[PDB]
Amino acid sequence: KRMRVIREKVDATKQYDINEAIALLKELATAKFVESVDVAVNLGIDARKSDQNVRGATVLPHGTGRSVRVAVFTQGANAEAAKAAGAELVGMEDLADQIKKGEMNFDVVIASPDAMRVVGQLGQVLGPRGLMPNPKVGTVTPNVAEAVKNAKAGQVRYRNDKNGIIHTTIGKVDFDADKLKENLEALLVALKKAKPTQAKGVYIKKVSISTTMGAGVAVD
Amino acid sequence: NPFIRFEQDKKLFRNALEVEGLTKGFDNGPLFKNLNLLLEVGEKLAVLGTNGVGKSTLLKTLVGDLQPDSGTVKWSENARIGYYAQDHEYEFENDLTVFEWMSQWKQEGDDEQAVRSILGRLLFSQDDIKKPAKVLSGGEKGRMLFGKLMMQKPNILIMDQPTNHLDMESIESLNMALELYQGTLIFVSHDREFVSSLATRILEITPERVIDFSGNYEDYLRSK
Amino acid sequence: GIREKIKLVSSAGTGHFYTTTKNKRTKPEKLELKKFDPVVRQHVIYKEAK
Amino acid sequence: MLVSSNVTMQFGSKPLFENISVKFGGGNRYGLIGANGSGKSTFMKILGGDLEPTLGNVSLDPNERIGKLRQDQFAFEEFTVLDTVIMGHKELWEVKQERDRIYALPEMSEEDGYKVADLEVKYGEMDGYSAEARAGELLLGVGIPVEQHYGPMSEVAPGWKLRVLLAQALFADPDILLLDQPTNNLDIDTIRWLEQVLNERDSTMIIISHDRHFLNMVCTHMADLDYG
RNA sequence: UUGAGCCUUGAUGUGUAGGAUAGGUGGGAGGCUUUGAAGUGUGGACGCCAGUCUGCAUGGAGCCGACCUUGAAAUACCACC
Ligand SMILES: Nc1ncnc2c1ncn2[C@@H]1O[C@H](COP(=O)(O)OP(=O)(O)OP(=O)(O)O)[C@@H](O)[C@H]1O
Ligand SMILES: Nc1ncnc2c1ncn2[C@@H]1O[C@H](COP(=O)(O)OP(=O)(O)OP(=O)(O)O)[C@@H](O)[C@H]1O
Ligand code: NA
Ligand code: NA
Repeated sequence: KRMRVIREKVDATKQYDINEAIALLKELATAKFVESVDVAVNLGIDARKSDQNVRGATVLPHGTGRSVRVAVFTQGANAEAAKAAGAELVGMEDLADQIKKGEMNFDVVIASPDAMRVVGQLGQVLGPRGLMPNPKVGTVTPNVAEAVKNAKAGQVRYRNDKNGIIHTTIGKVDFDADKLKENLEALLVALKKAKPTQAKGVYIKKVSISTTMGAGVAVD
Repeated sequence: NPFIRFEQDKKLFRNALEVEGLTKGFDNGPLFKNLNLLLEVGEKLAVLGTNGVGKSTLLKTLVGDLQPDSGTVKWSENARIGYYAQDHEYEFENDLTVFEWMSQWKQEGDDEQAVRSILGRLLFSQDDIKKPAKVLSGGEKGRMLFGKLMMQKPNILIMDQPTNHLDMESIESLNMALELYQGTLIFVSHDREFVSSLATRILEITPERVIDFSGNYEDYLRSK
Repeated sequence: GIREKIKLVSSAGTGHFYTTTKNKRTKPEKLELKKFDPVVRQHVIYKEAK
Repeated sequence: MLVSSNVTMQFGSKPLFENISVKFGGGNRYGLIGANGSGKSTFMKILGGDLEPTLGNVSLDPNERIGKLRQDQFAFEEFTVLDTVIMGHKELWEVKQERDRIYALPEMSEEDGYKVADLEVKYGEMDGYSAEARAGELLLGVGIPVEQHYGPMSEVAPGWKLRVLLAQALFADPDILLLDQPTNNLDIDTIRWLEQVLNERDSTMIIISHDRHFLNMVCTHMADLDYG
């Protein structure tokens, strides 16, 4: 019904405007859910090359809309500082072999360079899903107190697929339209700032905000 | 075309092989059960079969390296066995040179000449023999082991898989060299023309019965 | 004749080379001599090149 | 969509092939033939880029993948069958060895802190998390049974050892320098099998075998290296 | 008649281990269904041959999802390729 009626109503041949796209995105209201709407930007890079990859984290002014269960696998003083940041884990392997063995998973991974234990504890289970924080992405950092607050602040993470297109959470329908636009501008600027140096050609080609349960509309 | 020929030293007269029951298997069903065998001074005995059925493990335990649960293989009174293993890499080690490596293999010939000629007969120039014997490649590794049996003069020969890296001209020379050879050799080859033209007494290996003898190998396939 | 030309390029990083002749048929390996490099004014190793 | 270039090599007196100038590209498979002890193996060993020639004509194409089966078919009696196939991806293997020094290291350093993260993020970027499984399906696809997947290569028949070594080469590469002299695998059955695999695969491959008949069914061009 | 490029749509893509011929990125666990269903018979096409598949009314309104071995989740869903 909706999936066969949203097709004719909204046409993909024409490219829309930013202000209209947020309005049509909330216009649907067909599926009653949290509806964390999102955007997939066709980055222009050659993902076949290891030097053109884009992989980083940035913070949005309004947040992700959900608090990730950021366990802190940093043994030592990081655990003491990270205990007041709202983390559901301590710095040790206890939450990775017995806690993390039969347990399902956390939300985010806070890494401490002083402990090379959770690196192999996750292995093909906690790392095979990519939940391991990259050392250059701030997931594993020299400190643990500063990252914990920023992690709860909405430090979204974004990576290319095999083709080189990036899509990561920007907000929910519950957020007002003006908030989403600033959230979109936060991603694009940091994405454009972190765009690599061996990137021939036009970088951003397609930007299309999409509904979690609905459709997606081109923006520029 | 390298010129190789094998000549005997004592030439046993009655027979060479004597196998009662082999029953050798490494970690699965044994590759052969009894394999009663006799050679009778000739009978170039082309062992055959698809790869992975254990023709190389038969020859390895036929020469006495791998101990079988058999009852000995009972070589002849004055057998001089020459071995050309399927894999030949332990010989080409310890960074001996081409001239050095060839030299130790001899019994009565002189060290300077009569080994340069044998080594140089199979296409080894003057400057080619002053380089390490481990840096050789492919056919030259094989060609050394043909020269190895030149001076050794092995009365009884094996030649596990001789025509492996040879360049379609050494194969014609090797095929001609074994053709006029007097004596016994027990080789296992995978191609058809080398086995067909060269004298043969077939012993094919398939699970479980080891078929023995059909004549020319132009009749072994003709019987099919 | 059979003796061809080579150049011993310095190892001190600067571009300096002594040019000589070397027979390759007898010896196919490189040449290593400690010579004088006027650019840095020191005795350094000169590995064969070209 | 790229091609290769020219080289020149010499291991002593009387240099070997003296200013070769050729190009390999397209889909056609250049069957490379030659007499014993003359270029061939070491000519395309240079082409692989692991060792450089003397005259140094150079032949570069550093963007796409090269998979190379070699002549030393017994060069690994130790590595388990799954490890040899995985090692066909050069970047994955070298990364893992320096990564695998985690359980063998009883003490970690400060600089090791982000180093282990730097190697792990490279592991996930080229998805080494499926290399054992990705090879296993391919390894099973070339005829090797499951029960010998984890066994050592010392206890694998040399005829079977080529089926593993060809699976190592086939690792999604649009060219292969095949040193495959089908020496051990001459069952005709296995020979006929290898003729189908290469024929129905589109690559700018090179074959070196001495088998006159085998070169008929597969190769389209010949690159004889005989005189100089 | 036949090659080459481009747009549009639809189809399309396992062994290891299962309820199943699951492409990748993970946003999410509630959508779907009667702008006619579960199952029923009826035909293409494809098919490491079990099946995907969609013209078809009747039958008429329950199926899916989470879980489960797995390196990985699931045509439950939509989008960017
Ligand atoms: N040391 C060993 N341990 C376990 N299994 C072995 C061992 N040596 C051989 N085998 C197995 O027993 C059989 C004997 O094979 P072998 O290595 O003797 O060569 P082959 O069967 O004659 O092969 P080809 O014709 O390819 O040379 C094979 O199935 C092999 O996998
Ligand atoms: N490291 C080396 N340095 C100098 N010359 C060498 C070196 N290795 C080999 N050679 C010379 O190059 C020749 C060619 O060796 P190569 O490995 O190319 O064999 P090939 O001609 O391909 O033989 P086959 O067909 O039997 O495989 C050798 O016979 C030897 O004389
Ligand atoms: Na064998
Ligand atoms: Na070679």
